[PDB]
Amino acid sequence: TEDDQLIAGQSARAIMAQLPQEQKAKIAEQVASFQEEKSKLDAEVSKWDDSGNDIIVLAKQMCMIMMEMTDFTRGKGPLKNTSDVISAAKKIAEAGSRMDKLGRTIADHCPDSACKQDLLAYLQRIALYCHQLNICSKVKAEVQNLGGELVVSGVDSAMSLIQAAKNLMNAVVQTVKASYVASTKYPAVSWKMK
Amino acid sequence: SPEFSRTSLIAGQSARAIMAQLPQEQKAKIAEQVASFQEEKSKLDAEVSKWDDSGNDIIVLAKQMCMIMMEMTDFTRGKGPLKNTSDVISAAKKIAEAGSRMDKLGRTIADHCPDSACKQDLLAYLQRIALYCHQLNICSKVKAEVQNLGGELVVSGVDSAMSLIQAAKNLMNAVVQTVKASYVASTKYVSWKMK
Ligand SMILES: [Br-]
Ligand SMILES: [Br-]
Ligand SMILES: [Br-]
Ligand SMILES: [Br-]
Ligand SMILES: [Br-]
Repeated sequence: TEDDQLIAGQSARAIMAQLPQEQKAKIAEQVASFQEEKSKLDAEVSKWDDSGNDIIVLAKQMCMIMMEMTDFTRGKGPLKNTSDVISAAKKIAEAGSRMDKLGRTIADHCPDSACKQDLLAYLQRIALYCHQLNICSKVKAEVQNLGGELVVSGVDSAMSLIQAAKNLMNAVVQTVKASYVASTKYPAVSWKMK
Repeated sequence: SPEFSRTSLIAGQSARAIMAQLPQEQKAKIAEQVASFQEEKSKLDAEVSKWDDSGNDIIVLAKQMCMIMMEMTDFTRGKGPLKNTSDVISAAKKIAEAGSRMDKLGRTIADHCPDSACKQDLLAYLQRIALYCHQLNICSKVKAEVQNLGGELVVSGVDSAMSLIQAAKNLMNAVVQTVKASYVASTKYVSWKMK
């Protein structure tokens, strides 16, 4: 069942590690773009103490699984086969579903309409990009006929996966910010500065 | 480009699908090997045509091995029922178990043969059955390879395919020689009924 999922006879991560430099460089540019969004999330969560704030806890744990996926597109990290990437997406979607519950509780107890709506829209983005990560995690690198050779291309699947993670990262940042704001207009979530 | 299909369900390109689109330079070397395999398989067709399969489990087993072996050579061309590497491996396993059963029956025929030369000839061919079954098992596990060349990661299935086919060709030749020799060693005193 491991050899069910090989591409051209090798593990998915091994294929990413052997992609031609041009593909690897296009992937690296997306990864660097991803690290900018991770920078915004690190700066936001570092404002808050994670005791009694599972939103912050879940944000950090979603971010750390996305880094495993980001590493996978470079042929590194713990995710070896497609099934591992799928399962990592699944964990992220679970954490997002838990973040969405907490966030909706905060929203319902908020009577500031514009703050309510902003929070709820960011929680839709969490759902959207958790789904997108699930979808993108099932797209394997592909084999293409080019000039009488069979060549491996994984750049498109890697970049779509990274792009979904970038967007999810941004949705988490907005959700953290908007959850704190909505709370100050009211709690299972304590917003203690660090 | 190789056909996408549902794999274990998400889209993927299976080993059989990859064989099916190998560059025609790779496919030409494989066809050459399959042609010489076909020659050996003819010789089995002629030999087992000459006999009735009732009570002759030697001949029953020989057509069983031939049919699975054709599934394997078809795989190297992107055809037949073996889709995944694990299918090629399990096909080699069932060939090996058939060969085990053929070896068993063969060795009892040999041990009841009073012509010493004919006994030894039969036993020699049975040794080839056992060696070539093991060797087909080995070759069934060889995967395609990828190599960074030309600024591309390029796929090649030539070497696993040719190795699989040469293994099946050796075993095919051993099986037909084993039938011819099982009968000869039977003449010297499993039913060898024609038609
Ligand atoms: Br390169
Ligand atoms: Br490219
Ligand atoms: Br609340
Ligand atoms: Br297929
Ligand atoms: Br054939």
